[PDB]
Amino acid sequence: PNIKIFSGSSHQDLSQKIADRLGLELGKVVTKKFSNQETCVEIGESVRGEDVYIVQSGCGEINDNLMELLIMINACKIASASRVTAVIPCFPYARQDKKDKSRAPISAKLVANMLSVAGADHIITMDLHASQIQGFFDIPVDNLYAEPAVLKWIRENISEWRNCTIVSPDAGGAKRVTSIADRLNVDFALIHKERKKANEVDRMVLVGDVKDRVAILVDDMADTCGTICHAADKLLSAGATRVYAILTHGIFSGPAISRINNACFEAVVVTNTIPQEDKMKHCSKIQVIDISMILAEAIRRTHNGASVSYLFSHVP
Amino acid sequence: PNIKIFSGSSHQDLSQKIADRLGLELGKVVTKKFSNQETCVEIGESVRGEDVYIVQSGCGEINDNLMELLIMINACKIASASRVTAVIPCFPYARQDKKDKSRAPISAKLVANMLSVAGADHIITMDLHASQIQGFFDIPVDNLYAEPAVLKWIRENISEWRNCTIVSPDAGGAKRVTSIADRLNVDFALIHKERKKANEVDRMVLVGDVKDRVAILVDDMADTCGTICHAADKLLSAGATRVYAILTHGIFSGPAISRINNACFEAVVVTNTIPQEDKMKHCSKIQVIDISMILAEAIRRTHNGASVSYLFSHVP
Amino acid sequence: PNIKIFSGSSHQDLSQKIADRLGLELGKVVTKKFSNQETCVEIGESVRGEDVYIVQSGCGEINDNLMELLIMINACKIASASRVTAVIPCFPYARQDKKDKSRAPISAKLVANMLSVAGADHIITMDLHASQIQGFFDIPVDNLYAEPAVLKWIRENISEWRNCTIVSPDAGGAKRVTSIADRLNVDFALIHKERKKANEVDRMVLVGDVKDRVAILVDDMADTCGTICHAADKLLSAGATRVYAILTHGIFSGPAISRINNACFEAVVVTNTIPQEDKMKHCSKIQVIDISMILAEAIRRTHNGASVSYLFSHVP
Amino acid sequence: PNIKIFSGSSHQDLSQKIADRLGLELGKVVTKKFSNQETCVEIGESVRGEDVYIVQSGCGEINDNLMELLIMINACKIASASRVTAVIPCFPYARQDKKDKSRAPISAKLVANMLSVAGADHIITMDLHASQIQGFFDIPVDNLYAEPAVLKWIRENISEWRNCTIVSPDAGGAKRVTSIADRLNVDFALIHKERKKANEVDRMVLVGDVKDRVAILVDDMADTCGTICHAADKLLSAGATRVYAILTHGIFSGPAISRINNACFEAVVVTNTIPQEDKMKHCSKIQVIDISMILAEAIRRTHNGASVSYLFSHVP
Amino acid sequence: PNIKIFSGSSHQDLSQKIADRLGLELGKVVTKKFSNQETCVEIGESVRGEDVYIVQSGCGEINDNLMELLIMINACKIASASRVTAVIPCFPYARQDKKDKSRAPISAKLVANMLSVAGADHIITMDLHASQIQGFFDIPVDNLYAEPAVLKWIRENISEWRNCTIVSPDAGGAKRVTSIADRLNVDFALIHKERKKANEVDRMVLVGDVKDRVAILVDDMADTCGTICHAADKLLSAGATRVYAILTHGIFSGPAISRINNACFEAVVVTNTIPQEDKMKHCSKIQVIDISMILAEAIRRTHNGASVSYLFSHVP
Amino acid sequence: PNIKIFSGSSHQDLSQKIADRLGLELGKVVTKKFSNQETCVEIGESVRGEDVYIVQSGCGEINDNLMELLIMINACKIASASRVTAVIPCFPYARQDKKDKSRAPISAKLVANMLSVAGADHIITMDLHASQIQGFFDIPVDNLYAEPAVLKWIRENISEWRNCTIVSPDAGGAKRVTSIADRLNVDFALIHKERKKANEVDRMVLVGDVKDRVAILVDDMADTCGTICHAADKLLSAGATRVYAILTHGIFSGPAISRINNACFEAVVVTNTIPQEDKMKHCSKIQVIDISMILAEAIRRTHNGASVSYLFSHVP
Ligand SMILES: Nc1ncnc2c1ncn2[C@@H]1O[C@H](COP(=O)(O)OP(=O)(O)O)[C@@H](O)[C@H]1O
Ligand SMILES: Nc1ncnc2c1ncn2[C@@H]1O[C@H](COP(=O)(O)OP(=O)(O)O)[C@@H](O)[C@H]1O
Ligand SMILES: Nc1ncnc2c1ncn2[C@@H]1O[C@H](COP(=O)(O)OP(=O)(O)O)[C@@H](O)[C@H]1O
Ligand SMILES: Nc1ncnc2c1ncn2[C@@H]1O[C@H](COP(=O)(O)OP(=O)(O)O)[C@@H](O)[C@H]1O
Ligand SMILES: Nc1ncnc2c1ncn2[C@@H]1O[C@H](COP(=O)(O)OP(=O)(O)O)[C@@H](O)[C@H]1O
Ligand SMILES: [Mg+2]
Ligand SMILES: [Mg+2]
Ligand SMILES: [Mg+2]
Ligand SMILES: [Mg+2]
Ligand SMILES: [Mg+2]
Ligand SMILES: [Mg+2]
Ligand SMILES: [Mg+2]
Ligand SMILES: [Mg+2]
Ligand SMILES: [Mg+2]
Ligand SMILES: [Mg+2]
Ligand SMILES: [Mg+2]
Ligand SMILES: [Mg+2]
Repeated sequence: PNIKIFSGSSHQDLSQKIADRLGLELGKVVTKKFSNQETCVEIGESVRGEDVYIVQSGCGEINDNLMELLIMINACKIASASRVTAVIPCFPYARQDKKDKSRAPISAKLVANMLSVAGADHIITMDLHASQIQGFFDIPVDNLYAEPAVLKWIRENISEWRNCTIVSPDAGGAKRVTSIADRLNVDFALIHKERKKANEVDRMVLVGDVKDRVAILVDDMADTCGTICHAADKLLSAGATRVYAILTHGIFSGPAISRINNACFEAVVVTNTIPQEDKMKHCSKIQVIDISMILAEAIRRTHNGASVSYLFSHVP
Repeated sequence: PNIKIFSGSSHQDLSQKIADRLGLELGKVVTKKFSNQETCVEIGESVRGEDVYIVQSGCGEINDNLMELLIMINACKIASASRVTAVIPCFPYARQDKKDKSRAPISAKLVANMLSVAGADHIITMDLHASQIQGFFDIPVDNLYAEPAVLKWIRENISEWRNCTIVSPDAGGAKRVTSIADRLNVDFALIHKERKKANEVDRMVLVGDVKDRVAILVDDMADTCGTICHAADKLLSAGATRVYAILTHGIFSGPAISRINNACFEAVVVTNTIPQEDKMKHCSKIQVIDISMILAEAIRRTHNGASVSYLFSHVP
Repeated sequence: PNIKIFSGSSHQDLSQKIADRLGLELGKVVTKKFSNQETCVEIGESVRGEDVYIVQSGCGEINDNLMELLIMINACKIASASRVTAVIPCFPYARQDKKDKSRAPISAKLVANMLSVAGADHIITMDLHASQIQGFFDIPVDNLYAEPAVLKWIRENISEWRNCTIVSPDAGGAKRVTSIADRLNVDFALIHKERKKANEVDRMVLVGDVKDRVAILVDDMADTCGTICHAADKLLSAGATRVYAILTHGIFSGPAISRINNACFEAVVVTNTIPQEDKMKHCSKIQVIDISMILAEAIRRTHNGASVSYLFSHVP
Repeated sequence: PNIKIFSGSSHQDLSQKIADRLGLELGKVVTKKFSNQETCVEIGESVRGEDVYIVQSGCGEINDNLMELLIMINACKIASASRVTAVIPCFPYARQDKKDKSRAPISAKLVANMLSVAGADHIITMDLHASQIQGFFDIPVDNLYAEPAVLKWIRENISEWRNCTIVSPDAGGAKRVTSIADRLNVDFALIHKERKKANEVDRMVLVGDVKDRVAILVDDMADTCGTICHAADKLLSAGATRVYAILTHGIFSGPAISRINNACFEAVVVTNTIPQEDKMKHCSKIQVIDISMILAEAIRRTHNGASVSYLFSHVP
Repeated sequence: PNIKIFSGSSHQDLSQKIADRLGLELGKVVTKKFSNQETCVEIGESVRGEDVYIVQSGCGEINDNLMELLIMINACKIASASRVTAVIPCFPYARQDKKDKSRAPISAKLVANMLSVAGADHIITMDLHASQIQGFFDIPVDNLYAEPAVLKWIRENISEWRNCTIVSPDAGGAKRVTSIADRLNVDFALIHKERKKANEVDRMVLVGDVKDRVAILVDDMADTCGTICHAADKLLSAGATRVYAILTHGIFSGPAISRINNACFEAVVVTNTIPQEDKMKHCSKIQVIDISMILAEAIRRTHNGASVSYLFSHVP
Repeated sequence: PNIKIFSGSSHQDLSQKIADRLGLELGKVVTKKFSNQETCVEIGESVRGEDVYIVQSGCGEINDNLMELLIMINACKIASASRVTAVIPCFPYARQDKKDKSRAPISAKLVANMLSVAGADHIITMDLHASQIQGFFDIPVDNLYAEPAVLKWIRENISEWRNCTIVSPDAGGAKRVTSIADRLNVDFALIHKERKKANEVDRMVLVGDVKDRVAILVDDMADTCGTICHAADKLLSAGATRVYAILTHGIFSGPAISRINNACFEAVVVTNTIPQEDKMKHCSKIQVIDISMILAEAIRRTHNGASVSYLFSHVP
């Protein structure tokens, strides 16, 4: 079997980068819409007995892209592909990973079941919102970390990183922030927005010392940037000299760009798990860490039957 | 268990009509989008041990609506509903019902598998593009006919219906047209657009006599109205006095409204399996047959454990 | 893995032809009946890690043959075959492909489920009664066409084929007839037997002109030959000079042979998806198109991981 | 839900007896064959939300009957039956319950999988050839014993039963014979036909004393009656005064009737799990124990949610 | 259907409390070991059509208890129970909820799959180590919180609770601690043990102010009490006046009792999701919050088809 | 793919013997217990695309070992092993192979389902208590016989084996004893312990002649040795000169060692499907037949795609 890399409509630049790093051309696929807005998928080459990797991030037109991915997976399976792997850099519906409300769906589990029934044999993803999403499948799920790439960026772009403090913008980010602070041998802090019992002012509590130090906000994603912007205001109010925000998934939906442009961030750093070209044109603060080498190495090692553990300590 | 009727975002007027005919209020659901365009479903009441019917047509934002339906089905199942029925008046991806091309997906089968894995126990639909789609599920699938409603409209709105000829706009509609012509005891004709071997003019062949008679075009759907418009030009060129078009699914995507407005149709008749309010505002030729009573009777009989065979001979 | 071709009891001559065209000997199998008429299957060689193809048509003792096929598939799967493919030239129960009656089974779907649970990984079949039967499986299903072979026979055996008209014996055959007429660039006609509302005479309506022309009846199968015989009487009554019947599946059950012998057919042409040796001995009108090369090429390309699209335009 | 009893073509007299004992009429079903010998099943009434019991023994046209049963189960499931139970008095392919030969199928497991995929929720059967066949399903399987009925017949029809010896015709029947001998407080013996190493005379070894005593052969089934006839010759050669044969499944296929008529049996006693009317007309030695009351009580208790343990100690 | 409560060997006192609160006697079960240490389960009453709840905590002989639970679930399913619910107060293998190491199993997912294949229809559990474990099943999973009971204990047993600080013993507990601190309107702190890069001294970093205040350690479980004991030493070194530890799962395996007896805890508070009678006899610091009313109310509401949302705000 | 042999904690000496006979080192696995007695499995090497064989007998801590095996299978599957085979020399819960009691579980079927859901693709086992357990899986199950090894031991260690009688200790062993007696061309006898109707003395009935002959007791297993010890007393009381006991599974749980030491056995012969080192230290009568060559040959032939039928006639 040979590696066949197919791109959905979501992140074709990332698919191209992965294919170039693998020394391959992208597989021939036409991914369009019928007139009635139904997804049209036209695989333009044989995948018989091939090791098919379909790159599709959960971003942009989320349901459009997920349906595109499912249809492409099913087409490859029925076309007798040896193995179909869904390379999903940003897993859609990952934040709907539990039922903590009455009648609430576990949409991440539904997406996992849909991918399984479409015929996916393997999932490659980066920085799942909850790592337990790996357990939502009965197939192997590669949950790659952007943490080695983040540490590289911090050590190369922040002069006073050895005296910085890594700040969690919410309680759920504490593990990620503590891991990064341990790897950098720096202090960490946590910011919590307390629960909205009524319609008074949202107030943020900070635990840890950030006074007269550079604060680096690290989180898994910035959707509306309410979390990071509120954390940035709190950090400046607490005496932080400079505030950075580093995310792996830059969703930047809704008012995020205006929020960042009016915030105090020295830089907002995201990976290219989601296309950022449009976002960077309206926000100069955004910088992008390319993770295409990580995904390409993961795909290559999966095809060659080699461990991907190397990707959790080094940036290829 | 009690009937709980929940509406998706696709066709809420039809859901309201069904609920009124059942003497029920629609179940409390908030069906919106998160900022990143992920589907948000918030069922606002208990469905524990309830007989849940979710009405969602395949129309409008097709993938949005299908994801909404799947998430609502899964939420109801995890919320311990006694039974979850997907009422899908127009089945999405129904035209992708076979693999007659290399690497082509069977998207209808994928949609069926997705509905099954979401937890649907029963499907109620009207005039499947292919009746074999019933076989795409392992659960009961009700394929209701709009044919009794069509015959009623013909007998009440076309004065010379006894001398009319029912015309198939393509080869695939022949069974539907022959059934309607048999029930009306009238002649039938078939129109075929021959295959596009090169870039010459599309030419249509008509088999059957339509000269100096009213021609009624009957088809399962009109998406772009290319089929019915080309058939209408052919029918007028063949000497038909007046031309009607009767569909059960009025999709009317893309250039359909301009095509119909510039066509020669006496009337374009569709059911309300798809919302038509917007379409009727720009095309006076469109008339709507309400099928909400058929769907409501089907839901009521399904809940009561009664046969729906009555719906195939009478309009309630 | 190597190709292993195993024959059921249904069509062993076709299995032999396929094996010869593949340059192989048929796999050693004893397919008999126990005393109590239970199917006895004794695979006489190892199939470990082999690519097993089991040839069994739906014909003759239908349930006997289907049980034989299921038992052989399961034996091969438990015997650790790398892949088990059911080569079913005529799919049994294919006409029971929908539920258009109360309490009616979808027997084609049940057969598909039985084949899936027996362990079939791939289905190769010719001219499914409904192409949507491909969607009854979750495994790849090859629906080969006899159409290229039919066109070859028409062009080589009917002198006036360029002025002929291809006739559908019922409404359901319209797509097949229009496709053949398009490929031959000839006229087409359709014959419909209207529905039996009471016990009066069956009357047939013909749409299209067949007067003073050769009429070629093309259908997917002739079971009792009531359809083709009634169509032939109608065609002669309408002024057809000569009438041919071309089918892909010659079932010829019940009174079919006497019907054909007393009909006006110039020739009844069938493929050898079903054994015809016995039928030809009692009806001189029957001629057979060998499709063993099509099936052998399909098996060879499936084993080699090559597209079978070539089989839809050429006869190997 | 109400009990609906449907009969297949195999044993309709037993179905009638069960229905009468349940105070019910048999459900309306037409079970015939299409012209091409495909099974035709036409359920003539609604089974929506009903507790459906389908009676079909593995006998006669075995594959015909099993396909009939599977099609009826699937039709009832798709017709929205509350529960479908297969009442299979003699389980087909039960003797193919293991793989003790190369490439041998486990046909009993395949039949179980086929019943499961057809949609059976419950199996009721009598005296499985191997009780482990219960483990071939993931649904409850009732393995009823004819042993209480056998003991009743022995105590009422054999005057010297207290001095009799119960004889196993092969090694596999030892458990059944020891159980019966324990319940009767009588001696037991075992007869073994040693393995056929070459083409010499089949010789039988008897362990136990049968001299000058009545010998009762007890086995689960008599297919060709080779086992019981050879055992009977051995028992007479060993000095048995009279020889009885008691089976629960009288298959009597092939040469069994001539074998019994030429044997020395005082009586051959079978249950009516298989129809015996034809067999009794050609062999006066055959007597029938009616087990319809056992099956009817099992069905009634299954419907009422009551234990069937009472059936293992008493004959209702 | 009626509620049937069955106890495994793990926590029979809790099962008794649940049954008493439900006004029921525990179902008759013998749960012992065969001589070869295989689990022996003997359900002593009919569960036909019953709503069966099996109470079995993951504690004590973990694999013994889990096998007991699986065997009891399967026995109830095969015994035709209407519904089988596994009441697992402490979910076993819950800490193995992801693959963050090469070749690491997701044992929680395996346990979920085993429960699903045993036939569980519903899971009721308290304070899952990861709430995403709900997504490891395709059945409803009730993840009850001990948080209302913890808050009650704090408000009734700690006089200076309004000036206390709730302390997370690790980064993963941050969400739980922030939720509790929000509900109490008190400060929170977090303690992190940094990663063991080499064999130097384990050092703990504290973020937040605990000086001259009562510190309440809140975590989901205390297995070896290394986390809470190290956190307690850090808290005293940081100037905390008194230190409490509140857990929901008191596992107290290995050296935990000696660790607590030599620690500085004012009280170690656990729920009775795990039996604590033996632990309290050797450690006077341990106090137990009874959660049997929460579990009993959850079971009762599940049986009655009522929401369990009330249990997340009130202690019944 | 390469053979990877992994050992569980149950029988590591047998795993070592298998690996040596295969010319391999055992795969690196740490199989320990967490503090709370949960099974900890740490596979120490890549199994990507490997043919993994996990050796784990059902013995010792039965539930511990079975959970270990399931966790290791699941870890290998998620670690992308090409194929995972469970080598289970003594199948746990094999004696719970049917439901012959009210509410009784079929624990063997549950174990099979658990192995299937863990991801096992193949099972290799020796002398299943019931061969129908092969039918409890949908994957190939190799049921190897120790019979060739037993016959070798008898012919090499019992001087008067040609005049011996092979004795079944119960009715269920009759097939095994008759097969062995046929292969040795010797007499056989059967011993039955009649059913315990009340609390009187257990009495044993012997059928067959053992007077003044060596008696060889052959059974599938000796758990408590009650069966073989009672049979030995009966055989001596019946005039047997010497009594041997040959088993394939020596469980020797509970009072078995004291029973054997106080019995009259010339030798108790078992295979090493279960570790016997501890048992032999307290009972000099126990001798061990090494079957590691049989298991190693089975694994090697499974990997090489060769028949294992040779193992049923010869000891490698
Ligand atoms: N150091 C690590 N940190 C986090 N996750 C890891 C780590 N090592 C492995 N994983 C997880 O395990 C998966 C597979 O691990 P890998 O080392 O590539 O080999 P294997 O597939 O045999 O376990 C990765 O995709 C990742 O999800
Ligand atoms: N006359 C008919 N024409 C077409 N389809 C039919 C007809 N009668 C029944 N069906 C199909 O069968 C389904 C169920 O049939 P119904 O008569 O309601 O009872 P049952 O569910 O017991 O079969 C319908 O939803 C429809 O798909
Ligand atoms: N005494 C028995 N001997 C043999 N099989 C039995 C016996 N009792 C029960 N069974 C088996 O168990 C099945 C169901 O048992 P039953 O006592 O009716 O209640 P439950 O279904 O709750 O176990 C029966 O159909 C039969 O297969
Ligand atoms: N306030 C809440 N906090 C956390 N989990 C909750 C909450 N409300 C509901 N849940 C979760 O949802 C499950 C079921 O919710 P419930 O309100 O009882 O009704 P429903 O089952 O219809 O959703 C609970 O068992 C729990 O896991
Ligand atoms: N002589 C035999 N006696 C008993 N069981 C056998 C015998 N031959 C084969 N089997 C069974 O069949 C299985 C596989 O058989 P084998 O001859 O190795 O080839 P195949 O897997 O192709 O059937 C064995 O593992 C065993 O369970
Ligand atoms: Mg979250
Ligand atoms: Mg967050
Ligand atoms: Mg179509
Ligand atoms: Mg069309
Ligand atoms: Mg048809
Ligand atoms: Mg036809
Ligand atoms: Mg047998
Ligand atoms: Mg026998
Ligand atoms: Mg954790
Ligand atoms: Mg922790
Ligand atoms: Mg047994
Ligand atoms: Mg025994």
